[PDB]
Amino acid sequence: SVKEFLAKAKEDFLKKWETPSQNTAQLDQFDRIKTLGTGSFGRVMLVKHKESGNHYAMKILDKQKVVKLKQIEHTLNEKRILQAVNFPFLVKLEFSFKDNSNLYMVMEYVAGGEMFSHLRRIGRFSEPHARFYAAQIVLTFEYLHSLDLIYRDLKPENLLIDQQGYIQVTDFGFAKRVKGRTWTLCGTPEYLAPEIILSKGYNKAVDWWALGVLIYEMAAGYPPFFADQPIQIYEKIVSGKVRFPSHFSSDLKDLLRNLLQVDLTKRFGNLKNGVNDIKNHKWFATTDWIAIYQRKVEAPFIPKFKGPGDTSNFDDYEEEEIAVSINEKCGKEFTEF
Amino acid sequence: TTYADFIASGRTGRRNAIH
Ligand SMILES: Nc1ncnc2c1ncn2[C@@H]1O[C@H](COP(=O)(O)OP(=O)(O)NP(=O)(O)O)[C@@H](O)[C@H]1O
Ligand SMILES: [Mg+2]
Ligand SMILES: [Mg+2]
Repeated sequence: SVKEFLAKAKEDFLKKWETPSQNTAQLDQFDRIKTLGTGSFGRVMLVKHKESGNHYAMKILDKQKVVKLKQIEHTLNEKRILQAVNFPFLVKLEFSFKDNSNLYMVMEYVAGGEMFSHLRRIGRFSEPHARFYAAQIVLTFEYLHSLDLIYRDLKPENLLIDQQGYIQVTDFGFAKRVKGRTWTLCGTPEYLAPEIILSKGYNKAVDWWALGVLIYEMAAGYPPFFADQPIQIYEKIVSGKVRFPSHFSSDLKDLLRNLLQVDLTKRFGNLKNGVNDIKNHKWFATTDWIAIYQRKVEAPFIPKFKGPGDTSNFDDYEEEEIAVSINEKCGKEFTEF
Repeated sequence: TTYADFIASGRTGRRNAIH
């Protein structure tokens, strides 16, 4: 049963939520190999755990940069939630710790690369290809939302492809446990729901909107709202006009009209029927939800894998010296990390 | 084409989150 599974999942989550894991490794236990991705203020590096020989992906956050960008509470949210969740399509946090300068989150290394890079290279995914990935996000949001979690940064750049061709969601940077509504302007411009842009107070329905944008971008090769600058993107989003490529199927367009829906009383995922309005939509008719969950469905493609610590599926980045300090920075702000 | 327009735009690379 779904109710039985979710009831057990919530019990599991709450135990870890209430007593988070803390300080479970240290920096000199890893060799830092190569940068896998860099943002405005996070760096993720391929590392090798010396004692086990395992490769991991280590997210490094400069505490001082976190403070300057007013991301303290978000970063605490990020680690507290990621350490507490457990789902087949969520990246696993193995260790976390901090030093004088930085915060560290050590995840399983997902070697297949970002969905983003494959999507840009191939141009677009076929509808069945897009559906395979979309099904996994649907189940993932069902899991997250049941725990009163909002994810808040769905995009191809935060979705990794594993050795079996399945999705691993990374970047819990804006994840938040909230029962009521919330107000923070965060996400990625192309993926923001109108209510975020318009400072209205919003809820988990923004994740469903974001799913609409994701499906569109996967199937079209480009987002439904694009421009050179964020402000121009926001105008298009608030406008609530979406044009679909002529190759889009009738079922796909209908589903997207219901996800990319400005009216919250009408947006799929947010109605009385909740997630089942999406699961039961004609576009997903060929989807076997249990088989997706159990990872028994054949993947559209398997990424190339040359070796245990191969980074071929990732762009190269300029390397930077790790921040180091003789004195502890921002001790009080990150005491719980 | 919309695709050509996108490909010529300034946001075809990895997009950073905003806060
Ligand atoms: N577990 C992982 N395995 C392999 N690569 C990863 C992993 N986690 C993250 N990455 C890569 O590192 C990048 C940055 O990680 P992410 O957690 O998205 O950082 P961020 O600073 O919060 N980025 P954003 O908020 O989207 O601007 C991702 O886009 C992936 O390319
Ligand atoms: Mg990210
Ligand atoms: Mg992030």
